[PDB]
Amino acid sequence: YDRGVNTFSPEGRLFQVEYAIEAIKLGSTAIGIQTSEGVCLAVEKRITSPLMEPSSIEKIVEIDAHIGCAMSGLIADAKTLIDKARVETQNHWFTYNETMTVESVTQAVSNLALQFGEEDSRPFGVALLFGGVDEKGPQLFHMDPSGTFVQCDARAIGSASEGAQSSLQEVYHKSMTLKEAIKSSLIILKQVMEEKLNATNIELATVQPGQNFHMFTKEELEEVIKDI
Amino acid sequence: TGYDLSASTFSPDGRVFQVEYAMKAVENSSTAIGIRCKDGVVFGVEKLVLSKLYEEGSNKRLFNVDRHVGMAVAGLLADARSLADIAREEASNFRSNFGYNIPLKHLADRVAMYVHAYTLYSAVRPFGCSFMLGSYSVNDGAQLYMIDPSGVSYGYWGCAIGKARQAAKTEIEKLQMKEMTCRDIVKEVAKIIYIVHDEVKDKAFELELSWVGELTNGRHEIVPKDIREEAEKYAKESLK
Amino acid sequence: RFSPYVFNGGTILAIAGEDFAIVASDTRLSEGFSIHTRDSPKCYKLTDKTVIGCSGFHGDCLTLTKIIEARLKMYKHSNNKAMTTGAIAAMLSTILYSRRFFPYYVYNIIGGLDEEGKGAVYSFDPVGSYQRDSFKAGGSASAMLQPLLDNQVGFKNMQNVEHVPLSLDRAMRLVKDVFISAAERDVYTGDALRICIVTKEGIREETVSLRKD
Amino acid sequence: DRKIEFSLPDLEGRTHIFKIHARSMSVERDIRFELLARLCPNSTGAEIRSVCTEAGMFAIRARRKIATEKDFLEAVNKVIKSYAKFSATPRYMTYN
Amino acid sequence: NQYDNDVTVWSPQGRIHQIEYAMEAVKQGSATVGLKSKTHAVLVALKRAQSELAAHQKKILHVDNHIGISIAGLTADARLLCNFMRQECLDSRFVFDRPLPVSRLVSLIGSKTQIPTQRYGRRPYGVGLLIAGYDDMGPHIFQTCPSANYFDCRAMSIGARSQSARTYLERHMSEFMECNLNELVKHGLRALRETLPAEQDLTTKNVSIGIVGKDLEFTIYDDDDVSPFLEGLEERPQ
Amino acid sequence: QIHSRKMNVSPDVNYEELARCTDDFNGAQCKAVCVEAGMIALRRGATELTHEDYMEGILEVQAKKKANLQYYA
Amino acid sequence: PLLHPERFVNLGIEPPKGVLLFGPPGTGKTLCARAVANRTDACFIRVI
Amino acid sequence: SYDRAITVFSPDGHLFQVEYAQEAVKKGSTAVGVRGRDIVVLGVEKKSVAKLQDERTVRKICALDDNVCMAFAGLTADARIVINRARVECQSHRLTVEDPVTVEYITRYIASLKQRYTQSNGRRPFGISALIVGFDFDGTPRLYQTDPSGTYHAWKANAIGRGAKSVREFLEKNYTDEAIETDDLTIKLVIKALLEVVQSGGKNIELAVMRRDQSLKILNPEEIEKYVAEIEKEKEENE
Ligand SMILES: Nc1ncnc2c1ncn2[C@@H]1O[C@H](COP(=O)(O)OP(=O)(O)OP(=O)(O)O)[C@@H](O)[C@H]1O
Ligand SMILES: [Mg+2]
Repeated sequence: YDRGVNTFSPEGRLFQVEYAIEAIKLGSTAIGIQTSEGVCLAVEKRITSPLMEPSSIEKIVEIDAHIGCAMSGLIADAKTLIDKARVETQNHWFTYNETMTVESVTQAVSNLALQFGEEDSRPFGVALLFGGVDEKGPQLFHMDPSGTFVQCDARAIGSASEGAQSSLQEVYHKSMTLKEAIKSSLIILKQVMEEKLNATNIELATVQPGQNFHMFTKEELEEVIKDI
Repeated sequence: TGYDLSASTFSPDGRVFQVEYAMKAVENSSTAIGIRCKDGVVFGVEKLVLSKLYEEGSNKRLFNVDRHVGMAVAGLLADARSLADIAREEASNFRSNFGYNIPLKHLADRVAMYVHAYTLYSAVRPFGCSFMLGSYSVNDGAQLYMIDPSGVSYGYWGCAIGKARQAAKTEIEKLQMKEMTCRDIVKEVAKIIYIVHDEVKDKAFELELSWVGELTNGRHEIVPKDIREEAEKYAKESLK
Repeated sequence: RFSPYVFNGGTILAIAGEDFAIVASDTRLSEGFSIHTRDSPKCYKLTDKTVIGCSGFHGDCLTLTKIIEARLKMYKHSNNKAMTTGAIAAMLSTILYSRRFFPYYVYNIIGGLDEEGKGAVYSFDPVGSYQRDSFKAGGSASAMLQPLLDNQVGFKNMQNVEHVPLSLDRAMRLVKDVFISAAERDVYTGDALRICIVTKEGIREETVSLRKD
Repeated sequence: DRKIEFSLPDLEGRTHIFKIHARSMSVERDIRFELLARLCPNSTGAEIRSVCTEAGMFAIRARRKIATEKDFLEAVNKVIKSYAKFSATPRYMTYN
Repeated sequence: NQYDNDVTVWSPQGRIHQIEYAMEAVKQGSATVGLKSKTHAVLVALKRAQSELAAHQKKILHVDNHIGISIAGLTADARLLCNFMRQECLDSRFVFDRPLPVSRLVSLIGSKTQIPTQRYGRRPYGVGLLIAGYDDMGPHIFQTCPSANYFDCRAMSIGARSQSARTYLERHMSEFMECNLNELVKHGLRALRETLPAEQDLTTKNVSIGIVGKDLEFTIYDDDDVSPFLEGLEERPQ
Repeated sequence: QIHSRKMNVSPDVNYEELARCTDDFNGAQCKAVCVEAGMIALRRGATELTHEDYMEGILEVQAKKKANLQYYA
Repeated sequence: PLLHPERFVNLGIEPPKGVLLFGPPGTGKTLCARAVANRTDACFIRVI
Repeated sequence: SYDRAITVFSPDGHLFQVEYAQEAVKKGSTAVGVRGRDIVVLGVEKKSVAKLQDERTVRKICALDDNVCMAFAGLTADARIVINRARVECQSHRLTVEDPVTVEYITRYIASLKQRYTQSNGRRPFGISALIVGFDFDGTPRLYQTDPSGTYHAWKANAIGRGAKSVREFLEKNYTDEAIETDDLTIKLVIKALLEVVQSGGKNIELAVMRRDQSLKILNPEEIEKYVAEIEKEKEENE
């Protein structure tokens, strides 16, 4: 009874979606931190080849001009979720002349991830981190293949997910600043990855209230790493 | 056994066990009896209280299909609710296409053919319900019908559906039901319920009595037994 | 043969204040040369900061009001907040265009407060184009009210007169004077005057009688 | 009467197991073990000890008397990745 | 074990096991308690944390101005029934211009959940809805189940270890009809504290209380306004 | 009820409520629930039993355990 | 029970007398049997 | 154990039927491709004519539009559907939007068409991998690649087919950060890369270049024989 999305267990819960949670584990790590000054975000690349072009590997995509994103797990299912998440923020501005809030973005995203066998296919294999600054300030959210949606203050997913969480709960507090949280995030990264941390293994993305631009760092990132 | 998975397959001796399995699921439900006098039909349902938090009149098994037609279901209660809405919808189209009340002989045929259709395909299962149909008219008198999960539907003078299907009809047939009035029937239905295992190995119960006939002028409603409480006063005197 | 449209009359007035908004309308419902009732206001409290007025064909006014009130609830449980004044005007423009080839015969004016606490008046057409204005007058007596408010509110064609902003008390007597002069020359206007005042403390109402002929 | 079953240690179990089977061997005094417990997802206590024995065997392939970090990283590929996966490692580009 | 695969397949004992397994998904969720007086119906739920610093998952959600529901079970079947619930509430406002009677809205749910418990191709809805409402004849407390049965009741507790909450409700149900909201709410949340392990306490960050009244619209209080309700309480007798 | 004669049972336990959740057991597994429930209360040093103490003793017979399964809110 | 045979009687319970160990191979079955032979202070019988 | 379905997961989170489609790519002839300063180049190996057939119907290199090329692997049947479909999209894009089609747009169409073709049961996925090379998007040379899972991706030098691991390891020690100007030098890099063929017969190489302004220029087995001669001229310095 463990090969069907249309079949329960004697105890409870799928396994099917439980197996879809396991597909996240073989991804890459990603850390996002919510701070009152804004939301920073970090990820690991895992570049395989030197001939492999680096900017064709995306981990941070721009959903909207005040909302970033992060992903892990299956790359093939991720590009489907990013597509409508750009469209649903665009349909909302067309009919309301306003920016869709960061919480209500994922409401539209979770409404299709819970449609895998509930029409009249398989569940997805990708967890997502959504950071953005809406009218309620900076926000940071999290979802899963099971459509379970929640708000987090600082979250780390992918591979090395549980090992990051124990060290990440140690140093977080409410009165952080943005420039402190950036250098606090990649102390965790060089302790959980196996290669030496340089300017080519990671990439950053921030968002601020008055600086809704710049969900990326372009070589400034070399200044942060050299002062670790 | 083995060839008993689908409802569209035959046994090597020639019967469908999926219909046979759903019949004895009705057997585990509590006893609901039905009886008709010369000028009416009187229903009666033994219904047990779940624990204590039941709120005295919830999830009843005495439905109301038409102005003069009601049900006395027993078995899976949720499956009977969907089946009752079919009979509500079937009697409405007969009104809109012919302009008068549905005859009970024609109503039971339309329902039993609908129950029959769920015993043929492998996509759906047979129902797990059995029920009663009672009505009264001035051009037709009183009738009382009976539908199994297989779809066999024909008329009785008295019946029982539940655990004590045999144990109730033993003492139904010792009544002179051909000439009694359905006010004297109501005090006689209540003792048939209380003889056979009301709260002996069970915890508690509550009696429901539905009611249709000449005194209601064709209407179907619950008894005013709340008034004067005479069913329990007359049946609890049969302790010895 | 059957014709699907008829004219019912009505007159709607809105004035955007500095920190307030005033919506006024008459309560006369007529058709042809008959009076259906003398008590039928055109004001509709959508939210605690937004009042809409609907003139024209009355059957479309009852329909379009209930569509907007349904979508207010559909916005809220999807977003955990209420709509703004400008969000309703953006939503209404898509609803009016959605029946482009069978149009609503309704003139619409939305008045209320923005997110800064100032007045805002949006005017409409039966197909769905809109703009933000300071004062508009829609309905059957629309031509009899726009030139006078250009003199008093907009200070047009005046010389040697300072531009003092309109206070609340001065704006009340300007509304009470234009409907007396409009009910004299127009036949689709009279029998009452419902006035709704939208401020930061809620919505007030006030009724002034007119001539009953 | 009692059905005690044994399962695989999640992460905190394995990080304790590496500190048992590698405390009595000449290693570099600055390495971390939590990175090693990542790379053994579905592994037993016997497989963890086989990694600890194999990493010292690479030190005798070279001429050393202490174990480095890359000694253990090659030992994980020797024990697990040489038998657990061969299609998912080169043709990996579905997951990053 | 071969009969334990589909919803269509009956058993030689006459019991479909797939409906019997969807009851087990209700016991995975946390406990929640609903009750009512003559005038006021209050349902109280219990939040559960995911991590040490994520937000707690919400349980009570607004539906209409006179209807609010609780939840226990799958979150996939939760919002799928909510979107069916909100659509039916505004259709009676758009057509009949009246609010729905609460007793006949739940009959639409039992017709909704009956089809995926008979036809192949869709599992039953693993869900534990508690319903409070106001028709013209006072408050109501309803529960549902994945076997598509709906039970009218005056007090009910479902979820994890909710049997200990039922024992508190049975020996205090005589007191519920007369008392008002200052103690009727804290009659209810004295029942949640037996569904807890005996070392931690019901704090302000893990509980939600929703009140709908005869003259009161359905209002959800959480994490800031629970403090006027948690005042004036005794501790557990330890 | 027979094998629980020799212990400190708090009198809010209905054995009919236990027969709701216990199914397809023989007589010896019913004895095994009664033995294991006495030791679960011994873990935290409890002095009497409860209905919750039996429910964990039921899952121990077929050797089950429960987590936060993150589907169930 | 071999070191405190009191709290079982002084509460009114009996200890179990048979324990099976099951699971994947190489998980630690023999270790738990090998370690209780160290700290037993009693008769212990391996059976081939 | 459990695969036999494209919708089921493994207990450790895998799609084996998707992973088995990549195993069918390794039965194909190798094809390499690099980008340069102005001239992009791609070559294929393993012609192996069989003495009795016409060789103009066994072509592995086709053009989708006027300034984009195509090289593939896998099995020949599934490539013909993807090629014929991509010619329609790179022509219908020009009708709806009057620009020429960029090299990035056509690779997202091939990947997304292979994406939804993996999700539904009873649809066997494409067992091909493709190389899209085009210096079309405003004078900029680019080359991408595909995958049977449906992941379009960009490299700077690529190898596929039966023996891609040796060639991709060869080019990492050979592709200089010094950009290969004097584009016959860049063509000689491919012939040196294709010199590590499965048999290296010399006359089994079909190199096709593009000077980013003209059309496709299929090389003849007399100009390519001249480039094979100068590769042996540089090999004389070993003694
Ligand atoms: N939890 C653990 N902690 C430390 N070491 C362990 C653990 N589990 C296994 N080992 C190591 O693995 C080795 C083999 O384990 P062992 O043979 O006892 O497993 P087993 O389950 O008894 O095998 P089998 O099931 O085949 O009898 C032991 O020598 C021990 O050093
Ligand atoms: Mg052993």
